[PDB]
Amino acid sequence: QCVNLTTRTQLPPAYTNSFTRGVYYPDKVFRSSVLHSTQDLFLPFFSNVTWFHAIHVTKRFDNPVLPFNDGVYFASTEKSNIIRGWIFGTTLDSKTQSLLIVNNATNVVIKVCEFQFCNDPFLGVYYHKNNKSWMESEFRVYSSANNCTFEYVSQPFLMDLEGKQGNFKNLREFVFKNIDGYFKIYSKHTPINLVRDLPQGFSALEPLVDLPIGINITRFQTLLALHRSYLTPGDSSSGWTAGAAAYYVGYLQPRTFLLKYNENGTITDAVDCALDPLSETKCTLKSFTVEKGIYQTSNFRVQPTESIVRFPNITNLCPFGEVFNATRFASVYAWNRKRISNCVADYSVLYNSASFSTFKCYGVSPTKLNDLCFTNVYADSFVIRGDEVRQIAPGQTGKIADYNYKLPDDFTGCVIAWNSNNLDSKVGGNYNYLYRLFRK
Amino acid sequence: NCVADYSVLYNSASFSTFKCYGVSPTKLNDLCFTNVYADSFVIRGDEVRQIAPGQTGKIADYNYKLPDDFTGCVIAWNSNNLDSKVGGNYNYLYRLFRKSNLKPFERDISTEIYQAGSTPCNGVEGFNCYFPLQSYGFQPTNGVGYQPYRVVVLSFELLHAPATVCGPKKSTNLVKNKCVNFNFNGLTGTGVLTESNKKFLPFQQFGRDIADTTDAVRDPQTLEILDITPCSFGGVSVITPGTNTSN
Amino acid sequence: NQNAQALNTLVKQLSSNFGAISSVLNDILSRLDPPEAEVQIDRLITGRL
Amino acid sequence: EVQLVESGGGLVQPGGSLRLSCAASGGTFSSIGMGWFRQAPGKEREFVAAISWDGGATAYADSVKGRFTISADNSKNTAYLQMNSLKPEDTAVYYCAKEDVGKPFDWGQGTLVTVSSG
Amino acid sequence: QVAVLYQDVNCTEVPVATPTWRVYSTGSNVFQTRAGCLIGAEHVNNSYECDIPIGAGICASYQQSIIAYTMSLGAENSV
Ligand SMILES: *[C@@H]1O[C@H](CO)[C@@H](O[C@@H]2O[C@H](CO)[C@@H](O)[C@H](O)[C@H]2NC(C)=O)[C@H](O)[C@H]1NC(C)=O
Ligand SMILES: *[C@@H]1O[C@H](CO)[C@@H](O)[C@H](O)[C@H]1NC(C)=O
Ligand SMILES: *[C@@H]1O[C@H](CO)[C@@H](O)[C@H](O)[C@H]1NC(C)=O
Ligand SMILES: *[C@@H]1O[C@H](CO)[C@@H](O)[C@H](O)[C@H]1NC(C)=O
Ligand SMILES: *[C@@H]1O[C@H](CO)[C@@H](O)[C@H](O)[C@H]1NC(C)=O
Ligand SMILES: *[C@@H]1O[C@H](CO)[C@@H](O)[C@H](O)[C@H]1NC(C)=O
Repeated sequence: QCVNLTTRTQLPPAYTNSFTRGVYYPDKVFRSSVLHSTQDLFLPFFSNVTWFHAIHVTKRFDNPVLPFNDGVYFASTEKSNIIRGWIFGTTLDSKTQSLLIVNNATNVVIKVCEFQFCNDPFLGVYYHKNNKSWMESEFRVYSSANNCTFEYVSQPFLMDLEGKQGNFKNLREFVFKNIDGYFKIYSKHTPINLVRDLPQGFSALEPLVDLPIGINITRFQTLLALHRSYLTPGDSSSGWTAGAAAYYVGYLQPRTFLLKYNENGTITDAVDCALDPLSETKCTLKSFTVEKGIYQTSNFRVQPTESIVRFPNITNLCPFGEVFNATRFASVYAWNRKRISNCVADYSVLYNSASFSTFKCYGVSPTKLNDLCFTNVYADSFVIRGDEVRQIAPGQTGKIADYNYKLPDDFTGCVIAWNSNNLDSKVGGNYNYLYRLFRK
Repeated sequence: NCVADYSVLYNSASFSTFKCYGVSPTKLNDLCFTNVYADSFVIRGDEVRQIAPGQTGKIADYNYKLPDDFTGCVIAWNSNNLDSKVGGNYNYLYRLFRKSNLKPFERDISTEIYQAGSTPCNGVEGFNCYFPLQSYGFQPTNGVGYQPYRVVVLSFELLHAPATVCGPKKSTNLVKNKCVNFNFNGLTGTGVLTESNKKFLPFQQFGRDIADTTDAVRDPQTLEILDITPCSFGGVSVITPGTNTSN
Repeated sequence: NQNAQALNTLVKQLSSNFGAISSVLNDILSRLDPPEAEVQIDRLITGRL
Repeated sequence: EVQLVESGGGLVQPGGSLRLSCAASGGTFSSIGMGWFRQAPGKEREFVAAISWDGGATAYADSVKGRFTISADNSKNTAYLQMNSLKPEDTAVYYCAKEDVGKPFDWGQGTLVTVSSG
Repeated sequence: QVAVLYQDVNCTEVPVATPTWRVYSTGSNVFQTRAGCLIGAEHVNNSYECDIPIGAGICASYQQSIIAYTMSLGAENSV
């Protein structure tokens, strides 16, 4: 079904510098002659972008993997239609569902399904003497299709059946983002011919599609099309048939951009915010022409590098268990009080109990109770029926809260309660606990 | 990609809890949203109060944490007639332990063995090394404290993006050149609409220079750019020669 | 210029929510019932004042 | 001295049943879970069963999967263990051990249980 | 080209608190004045007229680079 064909040749890496490209509309609204400043996940104007070259025309075969890292600014130029699509997947097997984006002449298919890929997946086309036509029946990229999740079919885009000879290279420049379960593919089709693949002329991108799919992909692959060629026996050459390609990949860093909208709604140009101090002045005045003078742009501060904390090494524990392991509790009319001081005591152990019916706290949220520390810790205890446990709280009334034990309105602490009918009840009733019912 | 008649939620009137957040409960059907997220699960009745913003405990801390900026409804009702099994139902599970509290709306599915104690057990259950999942065990005899409660959480999304979900409303013609607020498949138009041009790239929907001059009537069948302007508000003054001179 | 600047600030204060859920009052009216619409509108009123 | 009361240990025929109980009091009023271990003559200590004190989660060893039932009553503050299909190898001494938040597993004196047909 | 000016801080800790910003933070023509630590401007002993004002009798101007000097008081003559 599938044949494994690996290679030993590896190409060296290279890098270059982006100049101006990478500006897209950050919203679906229309603004004319406006200098709106938008904060978004853009890319810096002067950035380093990785440059890769595909199969070199004796022949060199390679297939690299590039990190995604919160979107990718992609640029490429091809004319032989060698690039058919991409496959995305952390493992690219039946363990997890895999994404396959394929563009062909008939249509474009985006399949999110579990596909069993090989070590070196590839796609091939051939020609039939009897059919007098070409077809693609070499589905060696995947072996089995199970656990189908998503299938999307769209009409082909950004492909023109134009036949010309000369330096008619066409530039394709996309931006990939994946946020909040939404995949956004911005693009700009601008045919520009120039010796260097990365031009200088400014351009503004537009949204193309939006896929409402949430998936995290770390490693991907870009496939290729192999055309079968009939050679004479004297040639004795076979095994690989493909073309050549190259592309640029850059990353996006979130920051603020002051963007100039043309009267037609397009973008004439834009200026970064943190590129240079002049750009900071240009952004802080929302203008492009700054007259001579001194402008206050922002503030600068020195950031701390480490945190310092110290406490005595004795760390003697205080009897938080004394007011919790106590066998007998005083009645509410004579509530017992226990002072806690000169100690260290965590409060996550109360969580480890998880046996409390009500752990409601006031003044200080107990998510990080142990973070701070206090002048004095007071432990009070009593026993009441679960009817009025709710009224032992700041600003509460009732006979229990008005005649026996009343919290202050500015109270700051936790209230802890549980059910213990096991330890303080007996057949015929337990009459040890008495509560005050009347008072002036 | 559909209209949502939320009035049927009140029509059933069989829901124990319906209290909503960040949007009017009764007149919910009168607006439109960028997207409608429907989350569904089943939990214990005594813990349904935990599915709410700013709530802490077991479920809201360890399985399904609702964000503070949540704008949507929360729904619950009894399920004994459909989810009670004699001898206890053990199909349902709820996570008991976590390394840390989940981020809002997160979805934790991993079944890695939890290390409750100080002795590492290299992902093998044993003493104080527990399987994080655990069954509810719905006894049909059990009272309202331990009943199986089905919960549906609707998470809306309000933005300026194309609203795919919308209320029923009605259908009638369109008028312009006279200031009037109305609706046309999700429009407000508090002002006078003119047959402007405002050449705009065929992907945008709204439009404003400072506050609002939106256009592009939201009808999928017909699109047209309609400027939005006020209808000549103005102060009024009075000239009087003097009450003791004339009238 | 100075006056323009001041005016250009004043209108720009309508886009700030001042702690409410929205910076426009029509959305508040269509969003919250009067019992909480009043409390959400009071923040906008005091900020704009 | 933390005292755990172990009851039910005694002689039992092969393929029988038993109900062992470990009762406790104290432990800073709050723990994380309770457990049962066993030690056979000529053999070291080994894990048998465990139940968390907060939830009903149960952990069983491979050699006792599906034939024991370990629960606990928080109100009674006592752990109960139900034994069925007593194999001859089960002859050992069983300990009830209480691990607490950052605390060892309270190791009681243990009780001897012998599986024989006599 | 520009020349940034910090507030009443010493020239030592400027680098501590993108490549262009790094170059400005490092600095090769550091000028220290009681108004602050202004950088990117050459200090010239002679005095010109006031063009762009900074604190404590300092003025910056453009001459193919930006220079910061002490502002002159006008042409001097004795009657
Ligand atoms: C269990 O509760 C007791 C309180 O009654 C804690 O402290 C005991 O206090 C009694 C009398 O004051 C004395 O016997 C000892 O000083 C303490 N220990 C014991 C075992 O009684 C006791 O610390 C609590 N248990 C734990 C584990 O903290
Ligand atoms: C702006 O639109 C007008 C309308 O016809 C057109 O003449 C002009 O060329 C456009 N300018 C740009 C920069 O697109
Ligand atoms: C920690 O505090 C104790 C107090 O007795 C003492 O050993 C010393 O001050 C500290 N220890 C060290 C190693 O400094
Ligand atoms: C208006 O004219 C009358 C007529 O002389 C005079 O008495 C009065 O004081 C005047 N003023 C007012 C306010 O009526
Ligand atoms: C800045 O620090 C240096 C380092 O010693 C010091 O000599 C100089 O006096 C300081 N500047 C001021 C204005 O104090
Ligand atoms: C200017 O002043 C500095 C500092 O005293 C001195 O080193 C230099 O020689 C003077 N002259 C010139 C031309 O820089």
